[PDB]
Amino acid sequence: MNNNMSLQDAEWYWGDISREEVNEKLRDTADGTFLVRDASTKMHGDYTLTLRKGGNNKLIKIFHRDGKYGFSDPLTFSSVVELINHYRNESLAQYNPKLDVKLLYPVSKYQQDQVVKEDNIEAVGKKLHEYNTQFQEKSREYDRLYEEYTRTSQEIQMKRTAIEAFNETIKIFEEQCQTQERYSKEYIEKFKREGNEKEIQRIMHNYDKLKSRISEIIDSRRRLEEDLKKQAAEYREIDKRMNSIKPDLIQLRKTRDQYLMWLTQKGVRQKKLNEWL
Amino acid sequence: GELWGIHLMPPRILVECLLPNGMIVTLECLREATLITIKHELFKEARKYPLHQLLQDESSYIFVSVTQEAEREEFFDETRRLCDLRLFQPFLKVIEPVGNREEKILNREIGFAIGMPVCEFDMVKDPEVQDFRRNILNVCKEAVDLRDLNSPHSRAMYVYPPNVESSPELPKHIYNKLDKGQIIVVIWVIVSPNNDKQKYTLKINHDCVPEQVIAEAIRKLLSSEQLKLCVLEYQGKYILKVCGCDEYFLEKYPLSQYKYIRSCIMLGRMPNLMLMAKESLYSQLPMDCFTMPSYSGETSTKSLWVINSALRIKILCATYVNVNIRDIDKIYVRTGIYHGGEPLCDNVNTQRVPCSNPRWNEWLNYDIYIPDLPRAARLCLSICSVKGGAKEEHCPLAWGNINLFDYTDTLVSGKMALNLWPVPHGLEDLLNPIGVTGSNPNKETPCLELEFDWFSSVVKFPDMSVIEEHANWSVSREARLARDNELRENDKEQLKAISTRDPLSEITEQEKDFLWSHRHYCVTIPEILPKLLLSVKWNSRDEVAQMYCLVKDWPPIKPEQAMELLDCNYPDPMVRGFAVRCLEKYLTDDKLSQYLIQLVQVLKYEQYLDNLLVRFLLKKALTNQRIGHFFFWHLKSEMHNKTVSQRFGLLLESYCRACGMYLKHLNRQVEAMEKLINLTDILKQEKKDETQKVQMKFLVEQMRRPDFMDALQGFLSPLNPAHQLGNLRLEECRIMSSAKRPLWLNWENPDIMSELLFQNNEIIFKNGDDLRQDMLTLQIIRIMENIWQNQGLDLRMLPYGCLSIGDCVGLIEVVRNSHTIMQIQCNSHTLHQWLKDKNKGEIYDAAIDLFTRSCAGYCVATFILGIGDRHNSNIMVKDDGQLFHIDFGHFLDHKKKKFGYKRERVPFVLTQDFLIVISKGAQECTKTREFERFQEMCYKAYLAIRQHANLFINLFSMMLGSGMPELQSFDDIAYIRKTLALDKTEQEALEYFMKQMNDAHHGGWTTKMDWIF
Ligand SMILES: Nc1cc(O)cc(-c2nc(N3CCOCC3)c3sccc3n2)c1
Repeated sequence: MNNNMSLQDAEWYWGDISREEVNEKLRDTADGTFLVRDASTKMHGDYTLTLRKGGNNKLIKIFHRDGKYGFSDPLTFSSVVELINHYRNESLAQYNPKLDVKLLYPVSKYQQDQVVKEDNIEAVGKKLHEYNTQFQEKSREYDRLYEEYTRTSQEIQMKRTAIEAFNETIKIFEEQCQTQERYSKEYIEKFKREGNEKEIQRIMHNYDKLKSRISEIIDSRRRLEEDLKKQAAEYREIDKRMNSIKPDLIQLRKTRDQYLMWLTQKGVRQKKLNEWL
Repeated sequence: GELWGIHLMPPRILVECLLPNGMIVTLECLREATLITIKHELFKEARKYPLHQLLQDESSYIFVSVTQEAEREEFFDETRRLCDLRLFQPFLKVIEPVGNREEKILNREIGFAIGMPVCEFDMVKDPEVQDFRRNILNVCKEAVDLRDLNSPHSRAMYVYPPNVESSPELPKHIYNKLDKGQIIVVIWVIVSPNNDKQKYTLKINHDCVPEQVIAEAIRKLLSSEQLKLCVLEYQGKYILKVCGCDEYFLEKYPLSQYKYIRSCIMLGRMPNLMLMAKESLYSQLPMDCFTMPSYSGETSTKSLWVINSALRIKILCATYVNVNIRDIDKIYVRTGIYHGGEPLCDNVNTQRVPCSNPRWNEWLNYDIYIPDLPRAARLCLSICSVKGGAKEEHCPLAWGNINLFDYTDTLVSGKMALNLWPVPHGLEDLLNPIGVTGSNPNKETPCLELEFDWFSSVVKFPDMSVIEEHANWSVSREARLARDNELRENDKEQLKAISTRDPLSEITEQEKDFLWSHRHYCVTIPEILPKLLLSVKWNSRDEVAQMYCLVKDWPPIKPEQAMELLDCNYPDPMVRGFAVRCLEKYLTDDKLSQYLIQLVQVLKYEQYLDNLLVRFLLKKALTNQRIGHFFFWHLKSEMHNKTVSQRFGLLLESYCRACGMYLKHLNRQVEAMEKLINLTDILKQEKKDETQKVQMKFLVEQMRRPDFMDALQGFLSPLNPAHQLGNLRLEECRIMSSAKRPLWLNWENPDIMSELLFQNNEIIFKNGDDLRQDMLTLQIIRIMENIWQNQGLDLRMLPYGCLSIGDCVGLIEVVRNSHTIMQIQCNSHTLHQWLKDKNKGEIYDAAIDLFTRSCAGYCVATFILGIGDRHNSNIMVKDDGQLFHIDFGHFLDHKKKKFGYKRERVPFVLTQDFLIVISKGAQECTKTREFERFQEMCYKAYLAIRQHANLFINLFSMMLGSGMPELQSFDDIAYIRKTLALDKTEQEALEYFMKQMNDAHHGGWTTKMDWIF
């Protein structure tokens, strides 16, 4: 059943897909995940096995000469399907002790067919439109929330700096009270003698004006602290809403890509894809 | 705003004056008022208030207040008007001045240039920050000594460096434009104070040194043999200057090697070079003064290679996370040990926990032995969410990166807290290894507590002598072996073939084993180094130690190839040091200026503040003012970004400390742009629903103010510091139609010989949109033009000036006499009719040729880069026939996502309007001789960029940490590999290009099968 299968029908065979397209499908996948593509038409070799090992993509060229396939001389396998299935049930330690791992999880090109069970082209094309409409909608909703997030971040930082400026102003006006208390005690304690209350009147009036101004500034800093607390809460709330949309965006995009993949198979016209997208 | 919550204040306003006797005096004041005018008014009214017996004279005291940036600033320059103080609230406190006056003036001038107070660096505890501040000053003092060694020529060479090409050799198509290898050049002279300009027209050899050009000028009826007297004695008398420019030919280069002279040849313009006295310019120079600032039991030490233990890290808890408990199911911490972008072992996750209780307290175990940890190893982590027929989606909530070794080579230990960063827009990866290291400075932020192991008091990475010893020990166990076995011809051919692969073409596991097997023979072909480094097991100290010995004595490589080794995939300090040492030897000041955008962006990948690259760039910035100008502006433009605020802030301080007089010129540029930023903010916020007529009147009334008139006149253009911006033509300044309200600004050129280059300078200021994408696209276009010129392809592009100066703030050069296609069309023959009507007569074939050549380069350039679709408003055409593009917007086909299409599109489709112009009015425009010649120009140009593909991949790889959504990953850069067809054969790449054009043109792009029949 297995080894008599053609290379074209093989789930793990992907044809002339680019090395980056392989990286997309292998990105952050478990060890043993793999697929085969055509080799670069500039280089020696026919196909390239790509597989996961230690969180990295390992590229292994499959060569050909006179009815035999393999990674290096001697070429011992009668086909690519024989080569792969051999290392599906046996470790690549045989080839190289460095990479002791089996080819466990094939990245199938019939994966979309499992998800999209509808056989009709126009029906699948209509679902693609539904999924693409939902995806663009959530994408715009996220883009609006992110604009708000960046705007709120800017306004929070301006408020944060303004609080520091208020605290410096409050320190300077508090230093002025100490400066007053220092030089007043020597003069007021003299001017209480000689019965001159006109002197205490004019000094204390000025000291009460200094205490009046301090009170206003402290209250202005207090009001700004509440505005910061209000907006810092909004900032966290905008972050929450974004974190709820993100998982829905990944799912919608991946589902759209599968419905696009299904229609790339069966050779659908490019103008039909653009009308649905 | 200039007062908190206020743009500007009415002249009459009250100020709370805090005197040193303890008294507070509310004072009637003027906004226009200088400080001593206010201090005059204050002490005039201070007689009334108590304790006037207790104040010294006005000269004895100085005002102090709080600024917008929360700094306690002492205002020493008392000629500063009140609105230019940038006070938080209207109050002033007089005190007796203490400490160094000279230093505090400089510190506030540096602070205004950077955009943050220098005092904020004093408060940073981090010893790396304080060590950088001290240790970087060595480069500063070294740089000022280099430009004073051969004084005062080196002084003049610093300020007015020769704007030249890299090579003296002319391409053959440039040389043939000259008459018998000679250029006709006019030298202008001033008479006296009368200024009745005169000219001595010359004809000389293109390779003439400026000395020889000055010698010919004094000839153009007296004795003949006496000429040897004046050309020896009065050669140092004069120096040459470009007319309409602050640009001088102060060095003994060939005349043609200067950019202006090379530009004049190509355009067919008479070069105008003002003769001027050397003593006039030399005494004018500042003779600036760099000064060193004011901030200038036993440990049980252990080697990394002694610790017999596997790596493990403990994840404790996160303080909070912003997650809906209804929508999200679980959270966890994802974690990885990275060397650049490559995991050194498997990524390990914590257990999944509830959203409400982010608490783990578990040791994560990694299969990597502690001695095998490479020098550049990093912990990369994130707090991830889980939502989810048994299917689930994983998303990052926040991320952070930590260097396993600190800047002193010490391995991290014990409990530390990491305040995480928000995920960049468009990043779906659970970890962000390309992102910067260090904690988020905003503490109101998700904070992950973690604990590294403790083995001894200090665990150090071993020295180079210790590593060499292990390298020699390792090679002995494995099987002079460089020359013991011989490199076979079969093996030699494969090594050369592997070296021709591009930076992102991944080597196979066979190729890795093959390269490592022949590591001792790889030195013969030194450009293979990046492939050999990819073949190393970076999680094995045996193999890494052997690589260090190979790198130590590695033959130096070309700067373009060394720039590959500065991206995020080569984080090892010995590799990066080697790369920097290639640039130190072989990178000319010309090519440093060409690639400065990328080299500044590379600093984001550096693990530490002090490294060899930043010392190199700072030194070059401080020894060449043209480099220093853009160095400043590229760093300053991202000071808003908190991922690099500290680094770039510290670097900008070092620069502003040592750059000398140019800090004053930079401050005027900063002040000018700030006032444009503030006006455009008000237009976008307050005047949103107002009409463009009313917005104009608001603008003109604001711009007519003397405060604005002083700031917005008489400064140097940030697009080009040789271009001096004089008085505003304020009547001709306009708001553009676009959504973000761009300002079309117009300045006089105040040069004495302005008419010979340009009388006015037009620049588009833009506040809303991000201009880094256009800045980059325009840089690449200029580089694409340079490749084609040197290869004989005269395809004239128009890489007009563009500079991002802030957070979505930028400037754009206005090309004179340029019109959009939509203006011309307003019928398929309208464009050809316009171009004929603008160059009617015998000079028609020169215009149609220039158009066809311009179309070719932009057809190829835009296809390669995948820019946003071209319509009639995006495409422009000049009077002389030169077509060019504007508003690139995005590139690398960034809108492939939010769409299902893997296909590579053609942005610049040639409609029949453009085809009729190329065919000289012909009906069947796709069949003519001119169109088939046009096709061959597109094909030649396509293959020329393919041959230099590595350069373009390397430049984009240096930008991945920029924060641009179009350059987040190597997947995004791989668009150009697909459009250049780098995995395909050269012949196949040409066939691909033809097929993409033919699909885009709906048959109209005639295939190779041309019918003579
Ligand atoms: N967003 C954006 C990005 C960018 O690089 C250029 C523009 C841009 N540039 C223009 N010119 C003036 C002529 O010289 C070249 C630049 C013009 S003229 C009318 C619209 C317009 N828009 C806009």
